[PDB]
Amino acid sequence: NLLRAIEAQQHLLQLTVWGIKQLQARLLAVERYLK
Amino acid sequence: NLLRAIEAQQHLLQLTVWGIKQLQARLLAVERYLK
Amino acid sequence: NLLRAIEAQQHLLQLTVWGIKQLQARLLAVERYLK
Amino acid sequence: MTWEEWDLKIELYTLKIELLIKKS
Amino acid sequence: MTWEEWDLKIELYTLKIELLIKKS
Amino acid sequence: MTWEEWDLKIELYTLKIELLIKKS
Repeated sequence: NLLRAIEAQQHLLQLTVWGIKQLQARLLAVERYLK
Repeated sequence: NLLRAIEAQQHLLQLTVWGIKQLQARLLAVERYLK
Repeated sequence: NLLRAIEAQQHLLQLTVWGIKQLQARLLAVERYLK
Repeated sequence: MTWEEWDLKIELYTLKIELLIKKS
Repeated sequence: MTWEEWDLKIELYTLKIELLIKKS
Repeated sequence: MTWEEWDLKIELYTLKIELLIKKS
């Protein structure tokens, strides 16, 4: 009920965690080239 | 009031999704500029 | 037990918000430097 | 997973949560 | 939507959840 | 305040939501 929405929000959450990790490693790569 | 909490967390998720898509487009633009 | 899941998801949400602000501040610094 | 799929899945799950919220 | 708005809204919604968490 | 803690923290809390999602 509400539990389904939480579990669905959990998967959305893990998708955002994936994106943040991708951005962090690529931004670190850009930052190091520039220095 | 569990549902109102869940509903407000869904707007938080939506705001993180927004921030992530903003960063990806701009970071991609940075990566293109330097190639 | 739905409440604790929500409490724990809120802790994850603040972690993703933290990571996004970190990336924004650093991507901005990069874009600013290259200009 | 590439970003095309990521975007896609974001849309699918959003619909579900909103759906669930309307019905919850 | 801008980063200023986004930020304001994070705070608004963060406060709400925390209030409501304490309450349910 | 490190990205190491961040990752660490994320895995900890994921574990815990999962435990509690299954238990309920």
